[PDB]
Amino acid sequence: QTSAVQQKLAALEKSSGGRLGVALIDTADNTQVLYRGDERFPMCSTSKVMAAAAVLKQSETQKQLLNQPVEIKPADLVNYNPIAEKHVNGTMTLAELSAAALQYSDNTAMNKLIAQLGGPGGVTAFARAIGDETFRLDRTEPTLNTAIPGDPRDTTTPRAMAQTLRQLTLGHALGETQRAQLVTWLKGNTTGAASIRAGLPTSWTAGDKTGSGDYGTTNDIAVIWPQGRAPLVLVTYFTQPQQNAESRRDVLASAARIIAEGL
Ligand SMILES: CCc1c(C)[nH]n(-c2nnn[nH]2)c1=O
Repeated sequence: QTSAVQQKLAALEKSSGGRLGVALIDTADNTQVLYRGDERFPMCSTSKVMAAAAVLKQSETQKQLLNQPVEIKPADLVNYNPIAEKHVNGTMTLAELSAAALQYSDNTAMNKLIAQLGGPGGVTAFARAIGDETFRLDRTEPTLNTAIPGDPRDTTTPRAMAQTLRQLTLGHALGETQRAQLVTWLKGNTTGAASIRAGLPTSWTAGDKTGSGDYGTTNDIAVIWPQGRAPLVLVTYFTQPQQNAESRRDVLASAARIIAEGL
């Protein structure tokens, strides 16, 4: 069946020029709203959540892991390094790298998290360990953002990512301390005000991780605490036919607004 919300999302998609994927989990009743929920989309920087979570999981059996230094060399810098560039020829801890990756979308920081996990496949292995059979990380930054239509590398589905984000932030995929840390990091994101959050009532609170890449790929994944409601998990993925297409964070805001008004 096609719901009123799905019909509205289809109209938004039609006017957008691109391809839109949405998955909502409302933890008030565990119900879901999906739009292209089982189609693959390039994750781009939203994959930073899985990498940070995997390191948090490792830290459950190593009390000092988040304080472990990682050398940052000039050669390690990639295309977007707002935090790591400050610490070149020195070190950053795994906690610092996690915060930089999540809250500033630092790509050097992401690469250090991936290396700590033994490469992209280590991130995928963690996904499988927490019940996500769909997620795949194949490459490091920046090439994981090529976002080529039809390319399965570095993709997931909206349904899978919403379920995983729920398990990580609200469920028991991580220990309590680690779950709280992940939520704290997400709630301190600096990059999200124009994306999902822009479509939500101001009274609501949220944590999120944005992503963007080639083909005008514009993504956001969020955990949301609505005023007077149980939390929501919302994934919005968007990608366009031309390699050099511009970002469309407004489309994600519009999708979130449709979802919010449909509650
Ligand atoms: C490397 C610069 C960059 C890309 C390609 N995407 N992205 C981003 N968008 N939303 N969150 N991170 C960025 O900050």
